[PDB]
Amino acid sequence: VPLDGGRFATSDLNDLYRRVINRNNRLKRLLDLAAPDIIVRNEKRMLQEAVDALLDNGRRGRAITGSNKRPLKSLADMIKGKQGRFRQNGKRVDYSGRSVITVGPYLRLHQCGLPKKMALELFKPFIYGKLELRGLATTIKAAKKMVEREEAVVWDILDEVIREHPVLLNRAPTLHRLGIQAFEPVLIEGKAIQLHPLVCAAYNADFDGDQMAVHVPLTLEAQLEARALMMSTNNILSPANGEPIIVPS
Amino acid sequence: YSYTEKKRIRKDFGKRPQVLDVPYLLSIQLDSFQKFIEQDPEGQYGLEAAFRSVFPIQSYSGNSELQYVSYRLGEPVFDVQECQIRGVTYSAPLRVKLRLVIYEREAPEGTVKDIKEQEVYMGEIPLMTDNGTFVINGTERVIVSQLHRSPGVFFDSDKGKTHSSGKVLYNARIIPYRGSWLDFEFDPKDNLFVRDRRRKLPATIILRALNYTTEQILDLFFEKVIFEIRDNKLQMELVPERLRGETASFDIEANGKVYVEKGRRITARHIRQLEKDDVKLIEVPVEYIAGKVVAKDYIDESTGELICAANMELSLDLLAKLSQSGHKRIETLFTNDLDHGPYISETLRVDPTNDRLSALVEIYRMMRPGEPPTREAAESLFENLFFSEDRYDLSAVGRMKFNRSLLREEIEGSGILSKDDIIDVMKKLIDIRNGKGEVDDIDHLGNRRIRSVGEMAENQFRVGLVRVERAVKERLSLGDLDTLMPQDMINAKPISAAVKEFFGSSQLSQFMVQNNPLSEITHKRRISALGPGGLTRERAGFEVRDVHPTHYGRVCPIETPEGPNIGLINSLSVYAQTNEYGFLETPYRKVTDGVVTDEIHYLSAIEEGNYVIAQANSNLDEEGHFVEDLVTCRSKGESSLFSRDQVDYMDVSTQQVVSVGASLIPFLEHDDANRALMGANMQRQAVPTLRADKPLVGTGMERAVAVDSGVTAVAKRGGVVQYVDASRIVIKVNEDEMYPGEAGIDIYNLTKYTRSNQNTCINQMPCVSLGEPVERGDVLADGPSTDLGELALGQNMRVAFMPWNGYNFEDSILVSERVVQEDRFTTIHIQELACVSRDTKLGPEEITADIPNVGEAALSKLDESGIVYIGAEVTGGDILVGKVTPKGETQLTPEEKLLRAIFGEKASDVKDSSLRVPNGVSGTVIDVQVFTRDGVEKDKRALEIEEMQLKQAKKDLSEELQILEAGLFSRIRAVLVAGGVEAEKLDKLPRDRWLELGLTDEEKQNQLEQLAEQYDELKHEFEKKLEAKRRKITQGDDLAPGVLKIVKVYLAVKRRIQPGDKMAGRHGNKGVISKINPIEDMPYDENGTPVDIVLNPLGVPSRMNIGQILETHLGMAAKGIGDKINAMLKQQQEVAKLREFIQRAYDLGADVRQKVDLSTFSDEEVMRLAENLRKGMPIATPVFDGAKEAEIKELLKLGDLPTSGQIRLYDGRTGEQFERPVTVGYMYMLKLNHLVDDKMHARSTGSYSLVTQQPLGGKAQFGGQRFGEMEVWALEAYGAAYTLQEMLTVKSDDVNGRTKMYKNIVDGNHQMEPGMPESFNVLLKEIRSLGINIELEDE
Amino acid sequence: EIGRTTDPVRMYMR
Amino acid sequence: IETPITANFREGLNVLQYFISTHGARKGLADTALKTANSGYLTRRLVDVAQDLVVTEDDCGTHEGIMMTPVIEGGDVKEPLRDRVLGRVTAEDVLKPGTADILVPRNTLLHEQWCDLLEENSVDAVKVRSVVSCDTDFGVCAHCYGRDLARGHIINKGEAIGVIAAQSIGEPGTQLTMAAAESSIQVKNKGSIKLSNVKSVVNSSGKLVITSRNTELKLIDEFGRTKESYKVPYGAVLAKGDGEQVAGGETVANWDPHTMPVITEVSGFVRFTDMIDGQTITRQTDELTGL
Amino acid sequence: IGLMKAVDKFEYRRGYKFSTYATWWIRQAITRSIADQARTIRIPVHMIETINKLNRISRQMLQEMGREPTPEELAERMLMPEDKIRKVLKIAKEPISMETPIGDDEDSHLGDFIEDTTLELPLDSATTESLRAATHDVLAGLTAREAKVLRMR
Ligand SMILES: [Mg+2]
Ligand SMILES: [Zn+2]
Repeated sequence: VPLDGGRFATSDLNDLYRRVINRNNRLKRLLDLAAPDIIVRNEKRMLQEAVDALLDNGRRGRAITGSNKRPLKSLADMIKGKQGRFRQNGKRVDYSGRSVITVGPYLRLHQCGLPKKMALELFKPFIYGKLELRGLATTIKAAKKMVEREEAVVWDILDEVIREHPVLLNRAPTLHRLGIQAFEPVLIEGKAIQLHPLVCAAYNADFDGDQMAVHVPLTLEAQLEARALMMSTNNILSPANGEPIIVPS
Repeated sequence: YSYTEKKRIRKDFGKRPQVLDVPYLLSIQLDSFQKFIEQDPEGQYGLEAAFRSVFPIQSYSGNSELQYVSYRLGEPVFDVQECQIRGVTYSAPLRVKLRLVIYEREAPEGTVKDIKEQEVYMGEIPLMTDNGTFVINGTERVIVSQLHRSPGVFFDSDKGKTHSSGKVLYNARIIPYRGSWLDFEFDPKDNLFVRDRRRKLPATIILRALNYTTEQILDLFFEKVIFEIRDNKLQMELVPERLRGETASFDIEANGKVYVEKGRRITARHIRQLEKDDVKLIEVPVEYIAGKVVAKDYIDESTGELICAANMELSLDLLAKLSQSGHKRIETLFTNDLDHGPYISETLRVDPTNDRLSALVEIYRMMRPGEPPTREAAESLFENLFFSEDRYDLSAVGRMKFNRSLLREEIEGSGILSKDDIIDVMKKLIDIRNGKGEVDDIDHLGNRRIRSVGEMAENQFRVGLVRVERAVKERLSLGDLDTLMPQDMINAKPISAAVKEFFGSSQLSQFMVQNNPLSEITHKRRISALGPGGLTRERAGFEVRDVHPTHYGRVCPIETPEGPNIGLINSLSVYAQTNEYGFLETPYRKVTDGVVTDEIHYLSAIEEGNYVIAQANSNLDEEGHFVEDLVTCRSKGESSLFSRDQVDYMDVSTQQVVSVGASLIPFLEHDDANRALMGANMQRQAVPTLRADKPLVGTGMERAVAVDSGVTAVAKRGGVVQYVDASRIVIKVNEDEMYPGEAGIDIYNLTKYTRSNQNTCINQMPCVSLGEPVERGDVLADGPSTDLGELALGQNMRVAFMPWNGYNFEDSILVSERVVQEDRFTTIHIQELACVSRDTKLGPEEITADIPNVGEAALSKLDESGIVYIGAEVTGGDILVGKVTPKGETQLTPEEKLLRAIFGEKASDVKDSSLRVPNGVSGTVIDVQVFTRDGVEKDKRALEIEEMQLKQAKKDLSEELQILEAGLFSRIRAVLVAGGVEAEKLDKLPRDRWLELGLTDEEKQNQLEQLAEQYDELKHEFEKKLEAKRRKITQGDDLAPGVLKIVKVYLAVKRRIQPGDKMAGRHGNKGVISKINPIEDMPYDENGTPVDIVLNPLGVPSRMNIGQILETHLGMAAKGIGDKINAMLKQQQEVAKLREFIQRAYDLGADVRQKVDLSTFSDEEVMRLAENLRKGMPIATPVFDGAKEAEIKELLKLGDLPTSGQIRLYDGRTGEQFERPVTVGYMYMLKLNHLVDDKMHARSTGSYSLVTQQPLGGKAQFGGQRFGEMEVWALEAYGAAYTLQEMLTVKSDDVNGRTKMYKNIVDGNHQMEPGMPESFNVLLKEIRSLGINIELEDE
Repeated sequence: EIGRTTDPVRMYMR
Repeated sequence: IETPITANFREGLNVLQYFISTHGARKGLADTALKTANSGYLTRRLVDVAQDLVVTEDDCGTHEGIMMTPVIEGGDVKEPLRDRVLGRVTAEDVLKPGTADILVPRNTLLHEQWCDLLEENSVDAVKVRSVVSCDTDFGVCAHCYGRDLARGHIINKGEAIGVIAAQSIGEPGTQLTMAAAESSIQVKNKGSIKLSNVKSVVNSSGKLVITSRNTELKLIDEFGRTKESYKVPYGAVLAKGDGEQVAGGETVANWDPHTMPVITEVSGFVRFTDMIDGQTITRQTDELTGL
Repeated sequence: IGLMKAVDKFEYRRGYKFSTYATWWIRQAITRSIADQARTIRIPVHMIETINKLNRISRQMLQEMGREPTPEELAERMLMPEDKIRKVLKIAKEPISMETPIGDDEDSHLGDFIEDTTLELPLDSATTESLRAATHDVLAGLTAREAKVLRMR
């Protein structure tokens, strides 16, 4: 792919494929040219050293990259573990945010604050559905502007989209299953995700700079699960031992 | 008595008098680069000693040398600030003179031909600014020092895990500065073994390689036991002590006397029985020699065959053979089990080789396997490992540590090894095995030296100069030498390749952490242990992450990073200093017989092991006499008590143990060592607020950390202020400080609102007035986070400890709303947005002010040229720089074409790619830069900036004359009082008309002719300066290849405070603001004054930082004398009723060393001292010589406050009184720059990656969050299988299933059709691209 | 003499 | 260190004491960063062996469980029987101290009422069904597993018990990385002495000869149970017999700390078999005092 | 592969030794190949000679003029039209590798920060599916064939 500015940013599988095709194309010239056998033995053993640096690089002299000094990345190094598989054991994810948490002790046990600046960007495509069903905007491009100017009506439609829609708060080093719980949001103003006090002892969170990612369950079978299975009032006893986990801290 | 002292005197507690003043806080950097770039007329360290290390380059067997003459550093083209603008380094060309001489073919070796090539330019070397920070690409970088192992020998043990059966293996090692290592060792069989890290050899082969026969190898190590056969029984010699610790095995007899029997010990008087009785030649049996080993090799003088060679047994047959063979003087080796073990003789048994040539091949076929050896190829290899002056250099310091560890006489020597050095390391190793020696530790700070910038920048330079010497060695041998000067062979690209790639990319050449006058100062005193040639963040275990007993006064123990490399960063101490060689030293007071002197002796880390050092807090009765019989010292690493007539040294001050950043915490000895390690790292993060003031509770180490940095503009010569202004100061120096001929005045330019590295703003404000006399070392311009010279990092606000309705539940904080009205935590931030204009292949982009189909409201602030006005308030989404990129080949769908013909709209022939302000950031536009590649015509706007900035470079060049000639002519005209009566005729003529007249031939006209040279000199030089200054403005700029013109815009957004922000005091008490209460909810005492912040008290018992509870009482105390001078000075009572109170607030101690008041002016000083004190009398409390708790109570009775420290607050809303009184004080609160405006994020859909199609962010909508493999076991622990099937199929990866989920959501139908992700189909093509076949059985 | 050498430079030089 | 820091935080610490107290702090921060990277690798191997275990049946029919008794550590019991069997099916029917008195029926979830009813009586041991011995193929029955959950009912068919058991073992560990004479066996209680599985009888002087390491002490309570467990070393002196009550803290069987001497089982001659001088032990001198 | 050609074309009746003859064919082929098959984005062999001729001359301007040359001044040292020298300058640079660890050497590479542009926003894909709805309607208000020509033309 060409980087912006005139310079290209290739992979490093194009150096190991361009070296198998040279030493293999020269080995055809050397055989139709009838070279002495002392040379076409240095080409067979030199060809199959380039093919064995392609598949798994490192079980030999570790053919260092060109134009640099670090070893290239063979095919068996993309599959080979980074502590995780190439596929899903990692999945960065859409419809998400993150911000600082604060106290907000006025809440119930099943809700959480959520700024009006994240509720309007997490729930954007849900808003374009109301602004055309309710009949305010005409097309979906004309509605994309009303969510930019923040007219007085989009706050009326954003407050209605967030009616019974639970969101999944989750802290950074999720140790046990109580690191991901759901909460019914309530729009506050500011830029910090509030959080009930009884719940922070389960996340193991102090309020001195700790950030908390917030996801969004889209489908209809994924909101009846963030309400019956992963809600915050369904998790009052820890699963390690039956003793409670909502202890006033 | 400095004028910055008597404007606000800081009431100083502290009892121990100070004998040594704090040094210059940047001698680490500023000293070690003056050694690099400096003309040094000797072979000392420097750049000069990197030429002699290569030159002269004698030709390759052709006899034509290239010799080195001298070098020279030109002056840089661009200045510093002009280098931070054009975006290029600030360096100086390196001129070098070489003389190439041609020696004769076969005639006498004379100078047949020679040519001295004038200054072959061989690369530029960057220069250090006045503050120790380089300017590499317009961005100030810092080069932290290092802490690596010194070069020498370090005998080590490696006990415990050695073979899992005990029997430790004392291994030696040699480490040079540059070269191959060499590492002896023992093994579980007691057999020495040599080995850089290759396969190990039997150790005796490197002895044979040095041409030592097997005779001498038993000659050097072991002791002979002489043996003769005087016609009967083989009478054996004997030395008395050699019988030590042996099990007797016969009838010990001599002199007729049978001393002992067989099967017993040996006693002391048994050796005594031989000493006094002199038992020399004793007769013993011949069967006891049935296990000995011969010393030397015997042949038969009759036959001519060697019967016994070195390291051979002695049996009855050989006992039989050598008797009649004509031999009596037998020779054997004494080998004890404990004292003299047989460690070499065994290693001569597994020795496969036999001599030198048979030995060298054995190491060669280990060092280069596969290839066949040769006698000419094996010898040259081993001869170049440790014995070549150019492939092995121990050091100048290595040879010191080498000899110092073998107890050798001299200290200096050659750089390469020898035969005495490779052997003495083998004796000293085997002696450690027997028991008379001890191993070394590698964490000991006498084994680890510091490499500053001048010792890394040079080793990186000589590597760039050795790559050149290999090329000039070639060209001198190929061609003929009647034409090539010493300028066609020198290459500049290789030499400047190494010394530029180190300064611009490394583990050490890192950006300057610049958001304080304390984050800079403590980034140049950094002592890192990583980098090229050191540890690694992952391998390094807790052996070196610890705090030795040797760090006392050298390295701070309570200031390291807290992340994954704790104990590898080690901010250097306050008084510590580097040696000649590189080891850290500390200053101590020489203690004579009984009395403590004032002489200071900088002690190393191994000289400190012998002496007995006392403690800094030990009393002295005015004559250096310890007032105690015995004191508390430390001798070998442990403290204890010693007699008063035994100490040898005493420490300088109480704060010589702590860093420069941990010495600003007051009450440090009342905090946990954990909490004060987190409090020293949350103080170099604080942001310089809008108008910073001061700390009411300091440590007196603030005037040194704000002056010894670079932010303040300190006077350079005494004088009198003449013209203060917002952007300039003009000091008119005194006469005695002024130079004799044409000196004039000093003129300091300030640096108004500019940009730091973290995008904070950094500008200076003047703190002087007109007429105020400024003295040498004063302070004229405050910086960012400075005030009157001191270092203020934040504000100090009325804090009250109590739990308030759960808005400060956890560490969170609760801030009132009079702290947001007064606008005291508001900071300024200055970003830079750049709008480049590339040259595509469809045509060149343009900066048109007319953008295709954009509403007129968006084009309101753009002028006709396209670029925004300078002063406009922009917000999110606005256009700052209009730009259009060409685009043809429309090719629109069928419906889009029918939609055209119905409305006939013209096609768009250009795509709009303007620069737009980022989302949610809004503030004025305070500048604009416009660069233009040389060859394109400037637009109307870029040609206006080029004529508005040209008017200032000429105005500033003229105002340098007209205001300085205000001091030049006004001097000599005031000097022209003599030499002719010219007072009214002194101005009846024009002052310019003085080339005709003058003054008599004395000091009157001495300047009149001195100005005569300064007449034409300040005439054409200002003229010659102009025409070269108007070329750097009008000439083009060199942009990248492919760019046309660049436009940089600077927005200055002022970020206020809000919930989510992060605040923190000094003592490690972080927090996050959780609310901004109205003014009337906050608690109020009886007077009605609400508190300004409400902390939580449950953070003090658990984390033991009790500093913040005493700083809160000495806060309220210092502000009690605030509202006492603010009332007396408000009724304007009298300067006598005021002068006496202030004098009573300064003594106030228990044997304090204030030496203060009543020497002060009548009413000009006391009415200005009492005016700066009305906010509150600033206290100062040194680190460990604190203000005891009984002296804080003496202040609270001065301000008429409650001595206990606790007031009775009332509630804010209910109006009722809090039971059980509360604390209210004054905590100096910082404001960390973990602003919540940069943490918040949100994303619904954006830009997806390239190979795997998952989200990432470069288009103002960054990537989604990370759904790790830990957050997927939390969704399988539940039964959430429908949340997990979409969280990794439709929301992230599935290409044609995540667009259907976007039309089903706008269509009001929440349902998904998942499919299969793309991250898996990129795994079937990579497992297939091996031989492996893998598919999907469909059923 | 065939000393387990891998790199094809030494195997070609000798 | 031999000299202790004798100063609080309400009074200061001098330079020489605040430096000594730093290693105790720098060492704590170097383990709290290592106990996480070392614990986040134990809870990743656990959740890859127990990855595929899932409750997939309601009952299998196996009677094989494990015996659940309170673990008693020497002089004190560590975990009562209520903490160990609470929420677990009963592999077979338990009965009172009088037999044929089946109080808990066939396999029933021992919730609160059946757990207090076991403490109301004096039941000593139950045999509950564990998942290590269930009979199902590819999974475990819901009865073998048990009850305990965030909820309180029995385990629902379909749950994923393999992953929620690898995390509860790996949630800790991130935080917890780490006169005594005892010559006389001191019992804190007053219970009968009842030994079992021992081959040893009283000698002449009134001392049961120690024969091996198979002799433990069971302090049978007043209800036909145990409360204490001990052992018997060489040179074990004794006071009581079996069934003879003892007051709290009476030395019944004792051994010296620095004397674990060779008890004499039977009296008689000593003859030299592999213990003559030189052979296995050298010959040393003394008079008849026996030193 | 070149030296085999030297011995092929060698002719000793000139009287010149072999090393002075095969050293040309050998040094020739070792450089003819570096020009053709050592760059990722292959540039020809006639253009390679111009870049080499532009560094041999961009060095003399360095060690003589001192500071450095400029692409205006290389027009006179060389003899080119001053617009081709601005095309030869940006041809030389070779591509980065997409595994180079970014600044500070974080746990992330440069291959995670290059987005892809073949894709298209799901709001433009939600618009062109909304244009089929209108034109299926707005055309549906027309007659039997007066809409037929519109779908056909
Ligand atoms: Mg935290
Ligand atoms: Zn079962």
